[PDB]
Amino acid sequence: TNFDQEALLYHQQGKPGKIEVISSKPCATEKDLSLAYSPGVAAPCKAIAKDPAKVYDYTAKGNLVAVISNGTAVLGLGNIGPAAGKPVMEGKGILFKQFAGIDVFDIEVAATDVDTFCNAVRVLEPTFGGINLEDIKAPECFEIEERLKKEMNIPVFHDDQHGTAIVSGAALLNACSITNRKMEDMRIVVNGAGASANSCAKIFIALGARRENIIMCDSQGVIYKGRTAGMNKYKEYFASETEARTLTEALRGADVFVGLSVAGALTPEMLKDMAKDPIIFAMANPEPEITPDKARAARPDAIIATGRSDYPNQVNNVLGFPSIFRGALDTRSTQINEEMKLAAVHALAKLARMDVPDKVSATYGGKSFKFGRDYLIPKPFDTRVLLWVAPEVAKAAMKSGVATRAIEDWDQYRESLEAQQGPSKVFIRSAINRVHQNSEANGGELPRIVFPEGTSTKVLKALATLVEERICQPILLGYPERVKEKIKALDIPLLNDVQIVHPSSHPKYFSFVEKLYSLRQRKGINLGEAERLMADPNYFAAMMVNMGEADGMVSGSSINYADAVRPILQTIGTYKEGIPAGLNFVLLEDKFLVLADTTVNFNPSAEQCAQIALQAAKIVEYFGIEPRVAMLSYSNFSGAEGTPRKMKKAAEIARTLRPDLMIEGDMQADTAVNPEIMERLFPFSGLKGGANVLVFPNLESSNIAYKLIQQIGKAEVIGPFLTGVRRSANVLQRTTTVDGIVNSVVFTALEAQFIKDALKA
Ligand SMILES: NC(=O)c1ccc[n+]([C@@H]2O[C@H](COP(=O)([O-])OP(=O)(O)OC[C@H]3O[C@@H](n4cnc5c(N)ncnc54)[C@H](OP(=O)(O)O)[C@@H]3O)[C@@H](O)[C@H]2O)c1
Repeated sequence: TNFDQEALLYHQQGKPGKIEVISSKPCATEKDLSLAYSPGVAAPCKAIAKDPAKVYDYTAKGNLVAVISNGTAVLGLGNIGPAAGKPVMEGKGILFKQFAGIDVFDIEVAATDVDTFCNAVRVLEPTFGGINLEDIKAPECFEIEERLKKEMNIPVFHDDQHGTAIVSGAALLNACSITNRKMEDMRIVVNGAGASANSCAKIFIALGARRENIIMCDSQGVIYKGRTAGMNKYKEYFASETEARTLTEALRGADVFVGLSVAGALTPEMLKDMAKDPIIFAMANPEPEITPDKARAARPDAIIATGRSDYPNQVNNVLGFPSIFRGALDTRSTQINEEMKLAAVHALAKLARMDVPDKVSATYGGKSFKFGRDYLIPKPFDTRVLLWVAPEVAKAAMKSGVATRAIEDWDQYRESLEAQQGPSKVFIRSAINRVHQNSEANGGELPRIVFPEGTSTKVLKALATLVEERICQPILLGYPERVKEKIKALDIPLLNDVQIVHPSSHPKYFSFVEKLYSLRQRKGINLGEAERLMADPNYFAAMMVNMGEADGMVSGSSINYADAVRPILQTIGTYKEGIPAGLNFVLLEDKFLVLADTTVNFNPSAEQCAQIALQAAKIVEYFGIEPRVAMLSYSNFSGAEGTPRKMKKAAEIARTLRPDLMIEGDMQADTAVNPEIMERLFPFSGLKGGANVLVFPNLESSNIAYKLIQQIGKAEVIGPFLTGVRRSANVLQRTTTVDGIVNSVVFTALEAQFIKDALKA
């Protein structure tokens, strides 16, 4: 088919291969090269000589894992040599980085001999922090893995050996917990004994099971002690003394069936002879041992957990090894013992026993997952796997004593793992922590945020994420029966105690109408119009925030920006001199930039531009950053008629209002953001160090710039966030994702807290 040709093109387009080695530190200036190389490179080397433990602090040893192979068990191809298995190694390293943020040096060793292979790997100690054996044929894999573990003083893990056992072991706990099948009376049969099967039997035994109920099969029927030594000695370790010697006979009364063999190894005769709840594992990749559709045609009580991406409960190795190595490497452990492997088994099992956010669903075609029978293990592309399995593996290293580094703060450890998702995740987590610390000084009082669109799916999905973070107390607006129907349909268990208010049925509804009428009676609104407006949730939510029934509101997900801002501007107002304005955060690796005004004012005047700068400067001061404001123009300090004169005057007005801030203009965009340009060309400017607040002359420039930065610049931009309003209120867009709604609610909660304490003082 075209898939194989497309794969060849994927490995040949542009740069051949799939990996690239780049520098993580500045290496452009001569000073940069002198720091990275001689004579600056000698200083880190001296420290490692005195203290060998510093090799984990000055080099990339703490994040480097070697995927070493000899190419004798490359997938289903078999023994194709080490060079032919190179693309598999490169793909394995990609999975390591994409799911655990681990740098990988893939190694192919042209030595099929066990003794030669072990000596070559053993001398590679001072390079890598861990070794990942992969695609090594039996029985050579067992002997290589054992000696390497004893000799090498760094974690050694054969993914083909233990990786599948951990994922299947986690599924077994989830499968039995929904069938009342206590492991003490739990019969296990593994068909196709080999590299993975031996570890699977050992893993199950460590999971409260006994070898007496475990029987292993082979191509020559069912093996047992009566067989004349079978093959090798590894499979003889778990061999039982059961008289049965046929897969048909041995599967009678078998609680589970682990199909780690070739395709077409199941018959309906033993499919209807296992138990009241049989658990089967169709692990063969080229073709499943038993198709789930065929199994469903048989006894429906058969729990099926295959190993293919086209069916539920896929057993994927990518769930086990990235998080396990991340936990071992972060704790600087010296081994990957059974204690840590069991921790990953438990962590994966508990993770499936949890709610599935829309991020997992949207990744897999927008499906639904619950802890039932079609979802027994976390999905391979689930982001939370690293956030849950890795800390569990890290803890097991501490309790087993292998770990040589201490993780005292565990909340910081998860947010360090979460920080791998980008600067936007870091920025929002910092804002979430600020909300928590603001609430902690307020006595644990979370802000109340009302949503006029409780029927909206994106708002409801975002609220599922927001309640777990303890950011706010959400209030939904609408018919309680109509929104609870959608809450149940979308299956959020956390959104069950959430308060739902119908505007017309509220006890304070008629008091709200009188307040709206008194505010708008000489602005074209009569009593009949006020009653009709107050029935609209957007107007009702604005009056709850204005009166005090809520601290903030988030709307605009189902209407245009202009139609959603209007109730906020009419019910709530602006402050003494405030002006409504949209605000965007441009999140860079080192700093962040504030852009205003991006959504409201078409052509602000000099007085309005100065007010916009002051509002944006206060938002920057929320985070403890010193605001440095630049009025943007197409010219550099000219004051010519039009925009340059307006922006020059805007800076003068703003400096008068807040004389303790760095406000300057008019400049160009590159002059504002580059400190080197400012010092070289305009040393007279009062703005030093670069601007972090950017004020635009009109809406065309501000809107186009932040949308071009988001698209072309590939920088993280979050917003827009409404500013200049008397109370906390934010307006979404129809195109906002649930992640953008989460950021908007976090900003609304942050602004509500600041408005609350400012009003308190
Ligand atoms: N996705 C996963 O998590 C995962 C993990 C492991 C394996 N698998 C799949 O499961 C299969 C087996 O694993 P493997 O790669 O280790 O296999 P393998 O050893 O390469 O070959 C299967 C072995 O099982 C035995 N066997 C062959 N046909 C059999 C049959 N009809 N009934 C019973 N035993 C039979 C043979 O043992 P003798 O050599 O003693 O005759 C053979 O060596 C492969 O298809 C593999 O891709 C999937």
